[PDB]
Amino acid sequence: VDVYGNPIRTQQLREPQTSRLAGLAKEFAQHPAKGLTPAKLARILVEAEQGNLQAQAELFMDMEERDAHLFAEMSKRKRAILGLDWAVEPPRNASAAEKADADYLHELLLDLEGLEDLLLDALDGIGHGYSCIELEWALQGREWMPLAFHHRPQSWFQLNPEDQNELRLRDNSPAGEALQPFGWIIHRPRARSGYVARSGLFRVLAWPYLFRHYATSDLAEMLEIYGLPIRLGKYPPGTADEEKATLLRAVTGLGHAAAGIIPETMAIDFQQAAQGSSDPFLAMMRQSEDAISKAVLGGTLTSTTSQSGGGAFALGQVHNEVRHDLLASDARQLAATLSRDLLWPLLVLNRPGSPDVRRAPRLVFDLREQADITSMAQSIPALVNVGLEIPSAWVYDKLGIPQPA
Amino acid sequence: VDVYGNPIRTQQLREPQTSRLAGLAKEFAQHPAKGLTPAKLARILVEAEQGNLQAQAELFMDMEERDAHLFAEMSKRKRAILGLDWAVEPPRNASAAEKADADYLHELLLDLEGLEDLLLDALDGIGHGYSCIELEWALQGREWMPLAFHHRPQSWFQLNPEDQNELRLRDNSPAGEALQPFGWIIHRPRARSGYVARSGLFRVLAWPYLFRHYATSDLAEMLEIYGLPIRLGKYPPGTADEEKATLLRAVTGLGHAAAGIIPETMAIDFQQAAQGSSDPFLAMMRQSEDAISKAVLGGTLTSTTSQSGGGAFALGQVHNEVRHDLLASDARQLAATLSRDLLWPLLVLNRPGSPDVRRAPRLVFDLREQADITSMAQSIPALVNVGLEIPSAWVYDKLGIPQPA
Amino acid sequence: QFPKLREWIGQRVIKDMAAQGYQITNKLFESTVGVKRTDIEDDNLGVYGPL
Repeated sequence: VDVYGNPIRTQQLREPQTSRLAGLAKEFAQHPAKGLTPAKLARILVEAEQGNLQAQAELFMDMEERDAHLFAEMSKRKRAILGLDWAVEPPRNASAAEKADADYLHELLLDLEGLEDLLLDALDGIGHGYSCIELEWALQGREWMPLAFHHRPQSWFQLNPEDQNELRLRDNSPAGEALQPFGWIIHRPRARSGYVARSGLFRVLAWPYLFRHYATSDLAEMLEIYGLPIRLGKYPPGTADEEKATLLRAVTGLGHAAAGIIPETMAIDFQQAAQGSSDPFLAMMRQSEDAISKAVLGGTLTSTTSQSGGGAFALGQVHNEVRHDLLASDARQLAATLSRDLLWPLLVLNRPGSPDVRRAPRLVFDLREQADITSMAQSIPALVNVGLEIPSAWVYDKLGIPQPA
Repeated sequence: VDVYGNPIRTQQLREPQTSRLAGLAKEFAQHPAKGLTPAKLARILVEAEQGNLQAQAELFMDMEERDAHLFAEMSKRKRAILGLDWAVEPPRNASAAEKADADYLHELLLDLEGLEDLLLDALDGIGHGYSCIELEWALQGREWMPLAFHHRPQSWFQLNPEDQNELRLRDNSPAGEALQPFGWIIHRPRARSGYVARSGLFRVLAWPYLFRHYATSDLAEMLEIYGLPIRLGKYPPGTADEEKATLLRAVTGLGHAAAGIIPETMAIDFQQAAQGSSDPFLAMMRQSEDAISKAVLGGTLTSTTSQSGGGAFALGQVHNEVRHDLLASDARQLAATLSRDLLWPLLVLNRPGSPDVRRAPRLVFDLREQADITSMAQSIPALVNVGLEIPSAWVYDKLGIPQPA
Repeated sequence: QFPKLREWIGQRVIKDMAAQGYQITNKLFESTVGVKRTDIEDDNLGVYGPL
């Protein structure tokens, strides 16, 4: 069975759950970001709270695509995880059989192509609040294998009417369809405590995005109007339609044309077009960008930048507060999700027996922080000459150097 | 029994208390932050003081979601705790049986999945003033286990009419329902001395949030109006309705249109639209953000930033004042809550006998601060050559290096 | 929906497509019961409260 105890039947693993839903694969995103107003955004969020996640997912995708600063921040945050070395470790004080199981799982993950793509797809749940990856199960004789990992759009799911924390497929029915066991890797990182609909970071970031969009569009319009002044022509009674058209064309082309002549009975008045500055717009854009930076990566390095300054402890100063905390949180949550969803089916299908769930191997990301070799290498000799018996295992582990074999 | 002495009956542990309240699970948040005015906020707070916590909880959730700066500060504060290593220690001068009990509890917590989620859910009480997590109890033979931890919204509870410090479930009755023993982990951090309703940090942070919201909305409106000037057209007596509509459309499109012509009998006056600056709005936003930073994380590193500057003692300078105090306070309160709520039921159900409550093991968070290895390693040799017999236990404990085994 | 793919002889007819927009409003529904406050507490069998 799975970790949650639901019965597992190997018959349903031959075909993906969504195969019998050919309607989903033919859908196109509705792009709800175009022509978006604060009222529309509020309605979208409220409806999403009630189980209509399609519009929210499409809006989040558009928001990711249309904002360069937000996209850069999210990409940097995800690439931070994608570059971490990982390993599979056996449970606490594991036995020989458990160690062998962990070693076999580690070897299987090393030789499993598409792991990086799986991690990238799973990390989308950081912003979207939940990411679902469908599994393709195949048999190369007697051992089950994940053939491929398919990322399904968040717009394909909904909320259970009887449960606000349980996701279901959109199968044209009011209650949707329950997710098949062992058929998905659902990643639901928890930045804030609440239901799944409210758990996305883009829900926090939506309003600054709209503020920045409005400011940028208004600035573009004002830059378009800038330049020549608006000038209005006046004509006396008894001016025919042809003369009216001639005066109109003359006024229209007068800005580009340096000189022109009109009868003394006519008049042209040059009125202010748009006089001001870009200061308000740019102030709003900077405020929104700082808010986005703080919300995504913390207000110590991105928005209120940590500035330059090297040194042996500079790495620690830059990392440990804020950056290390965020990195560790994301890595630990991703590792927990993976150990729950991918490691367990492999252990319970590819190996004999029914090992207890509490003793399953856990995937661990390498969060080791580079320690100053020079300072500590200076420090050891004094301590050892004093008489302290420092274990070599601690040194080898903390320095990153492996133990002799 | 529990720590408070209330009789404990194992019959009620088979089902959650809220299972017989299927009405609660079908509710949706009312979103009281939309269209919020200072009078409405004052009424919400006053009503919450009197036992109506639903509106206050929903307002706090909206406040958390809609403010990026506040959300970033709270997330950083909580992630600070989530990254701390923890251990279970036996009581003062504990005996062999007590040491065995503590070791078994430590092993059980290590192998208990969902601990990080439990800590995150409990830390919500920092801002909300109280967090309730429901327990699922199951028997794997002869030993009780927490199957899962469920975080219930603060909107599901109320105040006892006869007691302002005791929370109760909303069961449609005036007096609510008393909380089941051993069925919840209630975390109520105490930033300020008072009743539970007034104990939330969001109660302090509400007013700066409203100030910032008003300033941002006003700035957005003023940016919308900025650009072209308002221009008013005037027409003489004897202008028909069709000519009036033509003049109105001409005036409406005149700002975008560089040129236009009107009869000499008409007139168009270009009046100031909105002339000023973003300085007042931005000043208010900065004031509110500084207030929020000071209230959440202290006015030494976040609002009045500590600036750069490394060194061996830089860690101490940044941490010990403000940051270390807040970290230690939060960690100690969370550890006390956990030791009270989760450790005790495990000890009194999973082990024989009736150990005295005063001798229960206590969960301890690792608050050890990194000490300068180089300076102290320089220092020891002089002291030891002088003749001082410094214990090795103090060195091993303070450096973080473990004693040889 | 598109017109059926027809035969080609000398030139192509640039056909068009219809639209059948459907309008329907919303209605509001409610059901409420008035009860005495004192009565819900004045019970011992746990009834008149779940109602």
